[PDB]
Amino acid sequence: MATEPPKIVWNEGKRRFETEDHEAFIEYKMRNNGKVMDLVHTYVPSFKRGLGLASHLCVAAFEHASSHSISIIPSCSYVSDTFLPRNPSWKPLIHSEVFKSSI
Repeated sequence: MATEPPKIVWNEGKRRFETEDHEAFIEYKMRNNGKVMDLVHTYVPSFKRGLGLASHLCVAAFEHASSHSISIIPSCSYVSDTFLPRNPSWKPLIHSEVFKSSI
């Protein structure tokens, strides 16, 4: 069901998700005492630049917060701007997209 070809590892020490390559990772921090997850820095090597993986890292933080009923703010908004209009499933977590569709 949720078997991703990539193996995105969670580093709770760095509060980050690292792909099967570990060179691509997504960071975040839980703001407001842990009510809002600030998704910080989506990165991916040359091998998987425009393969979606970078955005999947951002989505991994979505999957984490959504299931735990947490809110999110993506500084990864490169993902948010293009990807979130592509899959508007994470609006209930964040603003909506990069920044718009919000106050």
